[PDB]
Amino acid sequence: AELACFVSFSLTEDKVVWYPINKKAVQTMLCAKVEKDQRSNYYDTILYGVAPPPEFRNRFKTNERYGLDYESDQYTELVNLLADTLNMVSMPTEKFQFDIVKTVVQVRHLENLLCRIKDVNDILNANVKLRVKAVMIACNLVNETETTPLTESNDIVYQDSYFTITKLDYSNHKLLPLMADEYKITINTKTDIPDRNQTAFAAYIRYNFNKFAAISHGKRHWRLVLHSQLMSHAERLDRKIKSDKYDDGDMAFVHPGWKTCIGQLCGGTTFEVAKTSLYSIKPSKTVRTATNKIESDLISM
Amino acid sequence: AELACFVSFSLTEDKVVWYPINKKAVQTMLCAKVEKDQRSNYYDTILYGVAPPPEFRNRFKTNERYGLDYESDQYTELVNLLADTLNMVSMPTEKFQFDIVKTVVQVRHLENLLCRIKDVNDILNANVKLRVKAVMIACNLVNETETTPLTESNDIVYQDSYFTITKLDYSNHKLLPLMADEYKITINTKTDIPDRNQTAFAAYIRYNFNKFAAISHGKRHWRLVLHSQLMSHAERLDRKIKSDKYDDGDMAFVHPGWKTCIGQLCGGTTFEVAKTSLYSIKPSKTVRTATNKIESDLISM
Amino acid sequence: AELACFVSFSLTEDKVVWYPINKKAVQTMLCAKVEKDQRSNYYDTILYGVAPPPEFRNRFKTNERYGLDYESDQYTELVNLLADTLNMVSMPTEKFQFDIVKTVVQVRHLENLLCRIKDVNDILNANVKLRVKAVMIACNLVNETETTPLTESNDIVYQDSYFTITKLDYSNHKLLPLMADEYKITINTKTDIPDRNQTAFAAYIRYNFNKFAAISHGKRHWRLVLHSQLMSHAERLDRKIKSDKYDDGDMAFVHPGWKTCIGQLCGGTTFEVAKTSLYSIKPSKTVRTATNKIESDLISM
Amino acid sequence: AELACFVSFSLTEDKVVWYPINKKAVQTMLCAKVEKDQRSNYYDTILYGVAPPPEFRNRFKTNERYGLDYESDQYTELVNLLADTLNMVSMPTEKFQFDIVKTVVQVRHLENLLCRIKDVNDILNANVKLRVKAVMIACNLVNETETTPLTESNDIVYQDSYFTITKLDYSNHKLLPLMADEYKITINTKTDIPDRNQTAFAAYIRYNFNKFAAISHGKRHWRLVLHSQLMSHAERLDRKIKSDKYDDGDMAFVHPGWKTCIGQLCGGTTFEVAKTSLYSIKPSKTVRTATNKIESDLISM
Amino acid sequence: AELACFVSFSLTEDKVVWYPINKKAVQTMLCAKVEKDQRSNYYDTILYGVAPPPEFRNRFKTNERYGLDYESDQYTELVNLLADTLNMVSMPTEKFQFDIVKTVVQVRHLENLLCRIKDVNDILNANVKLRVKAVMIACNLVNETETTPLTESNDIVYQDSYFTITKLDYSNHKLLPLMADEYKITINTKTDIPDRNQTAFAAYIRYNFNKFAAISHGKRHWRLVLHSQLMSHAERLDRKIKSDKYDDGDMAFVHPGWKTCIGQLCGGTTFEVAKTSLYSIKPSKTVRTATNKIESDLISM
Amino acid sequence: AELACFVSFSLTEDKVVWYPINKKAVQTMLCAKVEKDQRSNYYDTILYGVAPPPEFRNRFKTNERYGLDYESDQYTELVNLLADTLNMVSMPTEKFQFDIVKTVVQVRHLENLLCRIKDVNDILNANVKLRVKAVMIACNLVNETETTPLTESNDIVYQDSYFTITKLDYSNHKLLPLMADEYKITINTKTDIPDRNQTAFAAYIRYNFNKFAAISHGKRHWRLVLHSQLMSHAERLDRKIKSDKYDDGDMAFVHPGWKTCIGQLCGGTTFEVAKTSLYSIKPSKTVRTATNKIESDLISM
Repeated sequence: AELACFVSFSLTEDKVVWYPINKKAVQTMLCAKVEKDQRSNYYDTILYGVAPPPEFRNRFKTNERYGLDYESDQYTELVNLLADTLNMVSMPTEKFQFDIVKTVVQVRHLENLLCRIKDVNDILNANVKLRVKAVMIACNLVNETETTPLTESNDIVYQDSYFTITKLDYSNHKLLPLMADEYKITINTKTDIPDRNQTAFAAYIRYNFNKFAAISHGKRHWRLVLHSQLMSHAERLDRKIKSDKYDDGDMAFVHPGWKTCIGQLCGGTTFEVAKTSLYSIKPSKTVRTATNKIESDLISM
Repeated sequence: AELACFVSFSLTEDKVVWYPINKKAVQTMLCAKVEKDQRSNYYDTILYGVAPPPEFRNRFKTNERYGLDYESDQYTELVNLLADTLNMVSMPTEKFQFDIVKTVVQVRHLENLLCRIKDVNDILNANVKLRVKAVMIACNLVNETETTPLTESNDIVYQDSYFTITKLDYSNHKLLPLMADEYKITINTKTDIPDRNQTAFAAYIRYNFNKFAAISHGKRHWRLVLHSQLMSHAERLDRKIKSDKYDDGDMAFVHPGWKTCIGQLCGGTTFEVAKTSLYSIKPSKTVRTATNKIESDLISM
Repeated sequence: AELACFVSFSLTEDKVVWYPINKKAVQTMLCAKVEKDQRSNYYDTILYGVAPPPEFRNRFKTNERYGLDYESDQYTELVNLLADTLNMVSMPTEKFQFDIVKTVVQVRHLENLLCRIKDVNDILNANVKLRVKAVMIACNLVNETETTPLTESNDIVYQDSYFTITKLDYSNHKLLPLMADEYKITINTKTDIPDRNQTAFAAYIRYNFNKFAAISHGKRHWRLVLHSQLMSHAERLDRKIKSDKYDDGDMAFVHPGWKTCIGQLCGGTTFEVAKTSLYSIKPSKTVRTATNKIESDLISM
Repeated sequence: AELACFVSFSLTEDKVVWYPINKKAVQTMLCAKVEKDQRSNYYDTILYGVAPPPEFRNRFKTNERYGLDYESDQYTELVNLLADTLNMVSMPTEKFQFDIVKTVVQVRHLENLLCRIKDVNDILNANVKLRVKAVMIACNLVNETETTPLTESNDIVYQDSYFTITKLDYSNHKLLPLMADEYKITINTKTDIPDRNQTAFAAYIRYNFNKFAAISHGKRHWRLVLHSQLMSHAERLDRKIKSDKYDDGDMAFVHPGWKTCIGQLCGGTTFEVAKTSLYSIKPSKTVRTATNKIESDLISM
Repeated sequence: AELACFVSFSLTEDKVVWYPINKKAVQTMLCAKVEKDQRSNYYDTILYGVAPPPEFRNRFKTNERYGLDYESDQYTELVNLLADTLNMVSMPTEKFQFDIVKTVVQVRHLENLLCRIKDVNDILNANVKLRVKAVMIACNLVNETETTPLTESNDIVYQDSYFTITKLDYSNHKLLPLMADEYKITINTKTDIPDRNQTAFAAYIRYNFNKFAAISHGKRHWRLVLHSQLMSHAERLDRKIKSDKYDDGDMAFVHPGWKTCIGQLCGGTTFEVAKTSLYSIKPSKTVRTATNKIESDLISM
Repeated sequence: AELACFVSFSLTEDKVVWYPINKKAVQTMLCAKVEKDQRSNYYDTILYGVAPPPEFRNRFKTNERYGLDYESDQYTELVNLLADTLNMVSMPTEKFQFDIVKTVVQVRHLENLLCRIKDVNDILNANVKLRVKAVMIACNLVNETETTPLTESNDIVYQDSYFTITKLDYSNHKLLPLMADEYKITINTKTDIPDRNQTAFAAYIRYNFNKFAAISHGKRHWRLVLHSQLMSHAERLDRKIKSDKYDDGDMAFVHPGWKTCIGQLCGGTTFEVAKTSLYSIKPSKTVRTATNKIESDLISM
């Protein structure tokens, strides 16, 4: 969804002031009758304040469409987290550009952050500055590495000196519910990670998550997805690339088929030709031996 | 626990008559003062009927002892299932042997049968003959092979035309809670299983249960156990091979290490020497190739 | 209360027929205006059946009087238990004596039998013959000895082969709540009890119920009472010895002081003179030695 | 458990600042992969702050082990009570020594203090200074007499001018649950207690708690334990003494067997030789007569 | 309401068969479009059976009309009581008169009978013959005198050997709620009532219901009404005396004013002239003296 | 109960400071062992602060005695209301006298005040000064007229220019529960009340509360009690008077028997001679005519 689906703004003062948008205004908007040449503008509900411009009605859920469950208590949380965060970022009006509210944000990412921000023990619960960093990242408003302290989810399922694996369960998200077994791999810091540890981690990943492939969409973090899903994620990373008119990190645990397939795409190869490599490359034997090692060590010891 | 921890009997009739043992009875005999010369006899509680021989109090849970949670509503259930069942078998008084009462029963297995039985959708809900057979097997009172219709669990996680995988989750049992992470493979029919299917299944579990090894305690059914447990089950089967004073079914999917290690024990080799082939033997390549193929076909389809 | 506070009767049939008395009936006769010449007759409520003779209203609880909480769901229970029971006895009309209706009943004892009876694990739940006997005893309509199968309470706190100790807790009764801290000792069989066991038990209660004294109101069952109550029970038994116009069972465990004090009263000595031997007589040394031995064996075993 | 299982610290400022440790950090720690030469150090969860060093993982409960129910709301209470208390004690960094966090504290003691501290009527609920004294005592961080105002439990079951008996019920403790009938005897103040009162108290104790023995582990307070437990407590006071490479108070109520047994231990005697005295010494006749006095006075009066 | 608002009938059998009318039926005929020529016929709902003649819709409650709350669970009750009842009367088809269906029923009276009937302690709970009589009286289908066993209410507030006072509380009815503060006096038997008792009772109600006046609508039962209502009931009885195109029972306790006022109306005097003797006539002095005596005896006893 | 049962005090500062007493301290006190010559002193619980002196244990409820339900949340309310109120009254230490805590207060009165003080709409809910006046009156600590603004209860059931009738229902008091139909008559102010209004009120009272007698215990307020209770209240006003080693107000509505009876008592007459007048005096005919007037006016109008 576009940032405009969650917040509206004012340029009266010297610093752009943002405001939350409530479930009633969105409701009134969706039913109201608006002239076409006026659908790009935030709609005034009169009784409930400003609402997203009609142009984006397609992002909200109806009795027939799939979209943001704007009626969810979660929507109110997200809407406030955003307004707060943006006002705090305090951007100068003189440089404000309307097309910013058209920035597409990562709604499921943000929702998980709420759970982290709301969690008493989670560092983000008290680190106002980190929270702002996590949120700007999630809003695709800034280019920064999603290192562990900032990762969207905190359900930790693995952690060593260098990496951290979090479970991304959307099943219960009350905003954009979704079923998909997914895990996220983030680096604890930007320190160089010796092949020693990379290899080990790669062997761990292959044993404990053998049905998943660790891939990267370019940034400095990786997702674990079911083999039955590479094909799709690949397609998606195809349209994206065909819209830039890429740094996996060389990490030893990155799925070889993906690594090669994407390689080809970034070089002009058509998807219908490169999709083949996803299942065509065999894992390195350095990792397969490292994998069998973990197994027999568990059996024998 | 011994069958005598759940049922008492009468021999006045033509066939043996079994009776349920209640929690008050048990509570009473655990506090009663019984002379040594009587510890092995069923105990008369006077107010609550017959309790189990004091010789078995070890078996029950105490404020500081792990045992049957006979205070549980699940104990009443099992207790009645056993009586009802035994009564049907209608074993002849004349041929009755008090020793039967000392038969160690598979408590957690029975606890699962209880769930299958109270399940209206399960065949054991209405089919009595099968119910009696499933329970007798669970009680170690019959040699019959545990085919699929008689397995201890409903939780079907996989089923092709020959095999069925069911989840053994003891973590939530009210009688004897347990954490072990296991599944059970049972054939649907005592019919000869084609090699093509044996191998397909072998490949199926390699990819879907890579952390496990399918073993056999000698019968024609299998348990998927964690590699970090393979030893234990190996030792148990050994101590069992000790008291002498094994039909692997020779199924393609049985863990190779186990296959031979248990072969070495049956020939006379000491555990100290055979425990090695458990983690030192590799699966066939026909199987590896078959499992990589699953991953591949799963990546593109 | 008199049996007539719970049941009315009919003599039209061959055997006497008893009927339950309900709370509305009672409520009605307590407010009705009855001429003196009628106070001793069962009262016809017209709308709610037959209420108890107004001559007994004392017996019921009022906004400012302690009595049977006939408004209780427990009154209905007892009322029906008594009717059902009496009906079974099938006493012959011709030999019926209205006086039976004036028999003082052991209300708290019956209240406990109710608990034993609704207990599915208790023998009185299904065994009717025993139930009738237990209730008749509780109603003072039979001479029978209160053996263990017939005691008023389930709460078994101790049981060796000859005796059984049950807890008498009136504190939670709905009919006639009471705080007295008592237990009851009953023999399991009218068989001769060896001296070795008598003494063992004597030592057993000295260490396990040191604050109590096992007494007897003459029958073959005993009540463990607080030393700070020994007098009271001593006086009661005295006032009872007055209305003349006692089988201690001579059990080794009966409180010595009581043993003789009650001996002195039966010979003719005035309470003023015998009430002394209650706290002035020591237990045997065979018993003291036996009780110190319990403590000792308990310290090291 | 070692203090490190509940709090972490910082030496940045001039006074050591302590911080609570939450159930998530402990959780992440228990699963995380840590290099051996790093298990002595507090572990950084990144998302949940600092956790106890892996070296002490053995103190936390798992799905298979018995330990601190760190997931309990009680753990959060204890963790905060500790941090607060320690920061308040305000210790100078210049003198800080790491090995302090290795101090083993009395977890059940502390838990009872929470109930006292949380109790509106309990003086500790408002006496910040006493609370700090109770807590330092419980943490084995200071040597001070556990006089009544500071005793771990406030369930008072006896009290006269000089002594106070509190019930220690662990049955419901949500941290380290435990079944054990125990009572504690603490002096109201350090005043000398005339033999007159000691004798009396000794007689009271022997009557109202005859199944218990009043013992002391050296300090100036006493525990009441079941005779069936002396043997154990003795063993424990043996290892302790055999680790000092003792002032009961001479109190008249101290169990003679214990007094003598411990005497011997402090003199080199082996436990297997001294354990004998626990059940070998008879109570003084001054106390046995004082005891029989209470009894007959209750009967007669 | 007319009997036809609760039951429909069939004449195919030997005796008339009655059927219950349900709320959906009613809901349906209230919304259905019926031609004038049909309003007086039972309405066929097709989906929910037979509804009442539309000629009576006035009688039911609407979002803005006071009527039978047929949506109530109490309507189902009454509806079935009436059918069951009528069926027992087994009135002969040949002699059936559709007019019976137009009989105005005593809805609030029946609502009370329902309570008496579902009361297990009430005689109408099991005694069917009496039940049928009580209901027929309530339905104005029989001349029988409303003696005590048949009164509409259980709530017994007084009862001597001849009379019974029951509380008529409509305030909580689900059918036709009402506030009127009334009680009902009914004789327990049609036997001659001695003057001594008549007068005692007269004095009894003067002191216990001084705000009321016991009146009679002609039958042999009485209603205690508020003096501030005496007129109303006086007018009603008058309008009744109009449609001509009264057995006071001559009971000593009947309100004198009423006694004569109703006498004057039966002779031919206009209400305008008789309504006076209602508040202008004094009670006997034998009664005043008798009532002061109650107060007195009540002050000292 | 004596004020000491609710609050303790300190004379350290210049103004007496009072403190509440909690249910735990009272509990500890009731069980603690205190020397006789020390029962007049407030008892120190050490763990729960100061408690009432043992001398007054008889005022607290046990498992066998009737008294202050000190365990009730109401006790905590009363205890605080008192402490606050007394500290606010701020009495000088120099004039403090111990025997003040021995002042017997009106517990039920105070409890009703709590309900008034806790009531949002009740003026006392915000009028700190009135509350203090109501409370001092209730505590028998000051001599002031209980005019309406201060009357213990606010359940108003009648009110005209001069008087106010409140219902005193103790049935639900959670401190000293009590069943007794009682009403209170208080004057709205000290203005003289013309015979005109007195007469009227007297006639109203006799009609709407005919079973009650309006009496006075001397002060300037009156209670309405059942005739069946005059006798008692009289006895009580007898002992009181026989302990003074009286101004009803001449109010027309005061019960004549009471007026005369008390008259005699204040003149030496023995109670056993004066109790006679309670039922011997007839009401004035001025009030009986005024009474019949209200009745026929209600009938006629």
